[PDB]
Amino acid sequence: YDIQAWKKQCEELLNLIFQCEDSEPFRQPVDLLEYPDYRDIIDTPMDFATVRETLEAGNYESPMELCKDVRLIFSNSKAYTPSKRSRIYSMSLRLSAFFEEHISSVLSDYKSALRFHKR
Ligand SMILES: C[C@H](O)c1cnn(C2CCCC2)c1
Repeated sequence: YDIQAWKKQCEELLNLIFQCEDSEPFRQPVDLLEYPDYRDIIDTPMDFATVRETLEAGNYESPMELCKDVRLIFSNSKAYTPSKRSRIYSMSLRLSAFFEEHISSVLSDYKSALRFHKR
């Protein structure tokens, strides 16, 4: 029932994501010199360094907010992909599966702790 435990759990999960080779295209903001029309398709760019910085700055109130930003990394990749003949979207799908598998208990424990706090 520790209401703050999610933060270190998210830091550790981000460390695992950064070691994973599948995170390579998503570790830093998309380079507009490489993808000049990126902002014509994507309204809100997101990447794992921005998520980590937001977490470390104390600018996430809950793991649900962090989840929403990580999911935006994957939705942006899906929206920008021209087709399955894209290694980057395929990497996003595997990385998304890995993230969802690990974030499930973080969200459940946090929501349970908050329900206990407000009992
Ligand atoms: C074409 C490819 O599927 C794709 C999707 N999004 N992107 C961005 C995010 C990662 C670096 C560039 C490339």
